[PDB]
Amino acid sequence: TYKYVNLREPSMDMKSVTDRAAQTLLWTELIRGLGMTLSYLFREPATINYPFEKGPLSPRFRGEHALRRYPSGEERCIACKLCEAVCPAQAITIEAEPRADGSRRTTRYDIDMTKCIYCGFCQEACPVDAIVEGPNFEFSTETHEELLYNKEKLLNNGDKWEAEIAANIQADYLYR
Amino acid sequence: TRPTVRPRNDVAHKQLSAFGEYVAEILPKYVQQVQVSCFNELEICIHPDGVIPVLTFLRDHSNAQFKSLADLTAVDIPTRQNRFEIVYNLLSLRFNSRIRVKTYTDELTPIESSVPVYKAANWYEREIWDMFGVFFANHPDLRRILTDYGFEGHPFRKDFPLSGYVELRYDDEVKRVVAEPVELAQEFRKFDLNSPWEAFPAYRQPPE
Amino acid sequence: ITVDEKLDITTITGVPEEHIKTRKARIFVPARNNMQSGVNNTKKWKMEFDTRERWEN
Amino acid sequence: RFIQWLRNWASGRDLQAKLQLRYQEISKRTQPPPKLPVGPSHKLSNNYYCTRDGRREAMPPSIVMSSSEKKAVSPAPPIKRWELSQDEPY
Amino acid sequence: EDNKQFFGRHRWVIYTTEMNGKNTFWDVDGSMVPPEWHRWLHCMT
Amino acid sequence: YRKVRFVGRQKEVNENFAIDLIAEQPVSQVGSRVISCDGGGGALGHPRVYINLDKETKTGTCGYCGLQFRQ
Amino acid sequence: HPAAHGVLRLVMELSGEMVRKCDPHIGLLHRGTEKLIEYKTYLQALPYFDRLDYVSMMCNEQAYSLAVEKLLNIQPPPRAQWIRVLFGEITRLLNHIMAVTTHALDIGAMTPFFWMFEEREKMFEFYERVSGARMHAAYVRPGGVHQDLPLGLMDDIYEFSKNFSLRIDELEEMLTNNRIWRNRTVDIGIVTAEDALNYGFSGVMLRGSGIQWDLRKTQPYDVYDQVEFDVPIGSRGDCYDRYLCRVEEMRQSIRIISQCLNKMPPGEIKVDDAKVSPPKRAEMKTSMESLIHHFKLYTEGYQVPPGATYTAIEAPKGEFGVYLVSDGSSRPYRCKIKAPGFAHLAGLDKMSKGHMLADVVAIIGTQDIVFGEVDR
Amino acid sequence: TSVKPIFSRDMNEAKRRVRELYRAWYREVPNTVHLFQLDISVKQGRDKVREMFKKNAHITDPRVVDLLVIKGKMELEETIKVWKQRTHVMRFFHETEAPRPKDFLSKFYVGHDP
Amino acid sequence: KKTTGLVGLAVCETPHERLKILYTKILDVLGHIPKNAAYRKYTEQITNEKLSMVKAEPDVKKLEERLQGGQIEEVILQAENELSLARKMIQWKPWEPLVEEPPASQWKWPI
Ligand code: SF4
Ligand code: SF4
Repeated sequence: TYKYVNLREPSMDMKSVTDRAAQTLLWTELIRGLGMTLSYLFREPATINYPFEKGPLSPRFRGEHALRRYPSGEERCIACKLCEAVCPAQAITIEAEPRADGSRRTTRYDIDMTKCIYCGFCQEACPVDAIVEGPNFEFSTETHEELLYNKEKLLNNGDKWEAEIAANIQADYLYR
Repeated sequence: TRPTVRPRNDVAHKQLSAFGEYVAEILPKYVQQVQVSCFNELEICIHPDGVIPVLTFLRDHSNAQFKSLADLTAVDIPTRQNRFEIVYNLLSLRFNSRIRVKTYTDELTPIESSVPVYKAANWYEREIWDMFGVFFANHPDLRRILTDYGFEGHPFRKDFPLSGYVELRYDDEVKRVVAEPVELAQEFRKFDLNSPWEAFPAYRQPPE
Repeated sequence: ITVDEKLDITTITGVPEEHIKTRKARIFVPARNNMQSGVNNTKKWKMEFDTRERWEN
Repeated sequence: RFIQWLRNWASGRDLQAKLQLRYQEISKRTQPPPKLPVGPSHKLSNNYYCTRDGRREAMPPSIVMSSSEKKAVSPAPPIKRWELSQDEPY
Repeated sequence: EDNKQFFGRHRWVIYTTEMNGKNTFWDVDGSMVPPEWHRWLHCMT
Repeated sequence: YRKVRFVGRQKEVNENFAIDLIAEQPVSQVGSRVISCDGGGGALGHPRVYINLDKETKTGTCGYCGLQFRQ
Repeated sequence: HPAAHGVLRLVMELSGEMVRKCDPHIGLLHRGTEKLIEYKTYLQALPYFDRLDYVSMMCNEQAYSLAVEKLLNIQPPPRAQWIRVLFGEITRLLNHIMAVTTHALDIGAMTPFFWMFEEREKMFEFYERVSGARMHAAYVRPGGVHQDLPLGLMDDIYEFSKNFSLRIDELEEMLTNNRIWRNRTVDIGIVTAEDALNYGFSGVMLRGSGIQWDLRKTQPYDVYDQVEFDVPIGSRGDCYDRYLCRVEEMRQSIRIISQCLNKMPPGEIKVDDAKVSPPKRAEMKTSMESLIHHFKLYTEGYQVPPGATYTAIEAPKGEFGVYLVSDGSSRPYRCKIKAPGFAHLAGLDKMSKGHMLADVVAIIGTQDIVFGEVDR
Repeated sequence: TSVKPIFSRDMNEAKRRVRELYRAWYREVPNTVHLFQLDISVKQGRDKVREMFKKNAHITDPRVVDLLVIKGKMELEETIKVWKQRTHVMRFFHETEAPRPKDFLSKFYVGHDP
Repeated sequence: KKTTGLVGLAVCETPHERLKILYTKILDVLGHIPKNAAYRKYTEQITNEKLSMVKAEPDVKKLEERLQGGQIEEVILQAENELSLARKMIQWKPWEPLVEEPPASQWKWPI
């Protein structure tokens, strides 16, 4: 359909034009709002007082990585070379080679933490359900020699909290 | 078939057969092919001669308005023996339709600017000179947009290896920011996705 | 109209650098990976160049 | 009190819609286990691929190309105008 | 934890001293919370 | 030659190792022919795969799972 | 400082006072996109559409995911779309909270920024609870929405919406009829011509200028047809009647979010046919057929038939294109994106000749030019 | 080959052209060399210009010799103005880059198989 | 009417004879083209049928329907330019037969 805005005409009669000459010359407008709508300061401030208080999130949040393990640990990753092949940024790097018993596992697993674009494509391709984006924003170290991760940085970083992780998926896994 | 498959509509496909039937009728000096995309859009294959001419007919008429120029672009195909391609794309405000105009070329053969017909091909023609290398003559201005001042390669064509030929890095030995050949920290792995068996019978290339 | 016929074998120069004369390209029909029987990966004549050293970082 | 209506002396009055929602009237958590249904021809004994067919559809249908009482057919009918759409259209 | 009279500043925390090989007090960062409360203090649940 | 990079940096390496941590498992038995190996709990673990133990004494732990398994 | 969260360098030859000339240099953010999307598959290459602009997130990808479902002859299931209206029409509350403010931070005020972004936060949760991440979130796909939303959000959308029309009444008493602002903008940068069409401009700096057309109700999207709204229009072609659309266009949205919470029917989410959608994690993990379509679907992509398309949407600042050729196999061929910024800034040099220099800072802000998008 | 040429016709008006803009370069090297506040021997600036124009010497054709120009005609826009900041210019004369051997036996001890 | 509507225009003035100048002006000039190419067979056929509706009814308002332009004042600028092509149309020569078919295999899409 339509509408027409800013289409109006002044009335042009001496009952009006005072009302527009009691405005220009006496400032009866322009004190209407910012004499007032500004104050209106008397509302409670809104601030999350940071070092202590913190704000909301959701169980589907994305962040620092992990590699779980079952009960008594198997290093849940089977090195099926997938979370590697859907990765848009191509951070992941994986090198398998048959472990002594003959069950296969990894050797090098490196997520670069600069390239990773935080998809949620590597949480959703792993069929054996290993690699999982953690919910902790612990980060920010002082040397780029660092953020590159090896395998045996990840596991700890994913065994430091599994009380966080193992209780999110069981909220979220019923939807997908 | 209905539930998950996009329901078609015929009416739109009858008219854009007609209205495009006869623009091969009244400008046969130029137009060399026309067809109807199964989604109800048209593609007019036009010799490189008419570009300013044909649009000008499409520029005004009472049976075809096509005042709004939306998208100029290009495609570059090797093994087409005339490399590049243009595709003009025009919306006719009264009649609610899209009709695209394809015109081939090469690098060396110039093409003539559309700028007096529409004033919105002013930028879209400056760009293409940077990327693919097509050279538009009689253009009020020709310069360098989207690219740095150093790229002598005209990237988006198919011969530019993705990472360009010179990485950049700053060194304090003097006071400039200078350019040393490209040295990566990872190969840019090349995966290989193209699976056999030809899942599409309808598009089956000629038997040969 | 300025049709001006002539014949000069088309060549183009200056856009790449030294990789004009150093290398030798190759034009070949891909051979069908043999672990599977699908015959549709044939049918287009591609080209691909010589391979130079990849080292270790 | 003396500061309560001095917040109400300007901007009309609100006291119901208030910027910070900080007080109650929110949603609590996800308490219930949900169950997401799968409807759309998910069953057996009938659903048969090759009737559901999303893809495999033809090449763009051609029209006369190289090698009559026309009314000056336009691509479609011209547009009829709009209303003025009573809301407070001025 | 407050009386449920606020949203987002209703749930808060207190740091005290020298958690693990740590400077005493006026150093407080916020990566210290035990890896349980991320299921509480962040209002994820 | 390479070894001068982690000097003073203490060299993170993996205290535990799974190279074999497996063999400590009480390798199970069933009393039947073929079994269901879905591990680590339902719908978290390897895809279900059925293995045959009939040899004499061996089993087969499917190779996703690793956990020593037999009759 | 006046980069509007971007890095342009413009050069003007002014005549002693009046500008009368401008000729900007864009191309500071190019990054090399459309050369890099011939090299990635269809579902792998999605985000590089989300990272194009910084502000509208789910409104991009609504314009890609609609340019693929076509070539596939497939529609989402009903509960798909009625999401894509609730998020699709909730981010029109983002670019209209920004382009009234971070425009008017140039005019010099403070609070209409520090007063609002208290609130533009309360929205960013709702990207985080639904899927993952702070801003860029890859959620829409070729098959409709990724995964269902938690138990919740419908008491956090409702509870939040009925508070909001007040906030937008603290950007009104603080702006409209405040004189020092009215005088900074009226009859400034007026393009009323039929060049304002001839250039092919998109929505606002159209609809606020008279000529009356919009791509939401002249074309359907994804069920957009079944909800009622009115498209505000302007009087004279200056800026302060391109502002006044962007208030009366934030007071239309709260009609639709309020109209769209009542209708969402239960149903699946992904497209059903499963060649184009992955299966769940209950199904890929037991039966057989549910790998070979989950394990060939995460290496090569769909198979999407050859032939070219085009498409368009109404993005908060104007249209958005995708002209998507496809060669008949898994990786695409040209994917050519057009967003405004080849129009709304093609027309600065024209528009501003004959006003001062201290206007040209406040002309730009009305087009809503935001860069890295001119990666077009 | 039948396609319209760009500016030239055959080789003469063409090789009048390359002679021409030479001077626009030759007359203006140095006004920049004081303008960017870059320091070099001004004769270097007249060696490079003459080092480049002698480079592409084997060109057999019009519409090539016109193509190169359209590049060369441009640069005088940027350089005679200031659209470059010192570091788009000096990149012509490569200061930092260690030499290439280009001889034989100097290769054979460094680098595999060029 | 005082508002030209679609802005950039202005109402001046005469309806009902301002068109009739131009169609008639179109019809005469248009005839100078050879009669083979259908261009006349169309470009004219729309004008006559158009003009039949012009003559004659009030108000200008009900001249709007059955003649689909924009507002009348715009329909002129619809009829204004359709000339400015015609009087070029003899410069370059569409009617003549086709020139330079492409090199016989070009438009075939899947390479
Ligand atoms: S997690 Fe899934 S993807 Fe990542 S390695 Fe183990 S198996 Fe392959
Ligand atoms: S996180 Fe995002 S980016 Fe890093 S790997 Fe998984 S998907 Fe690729």
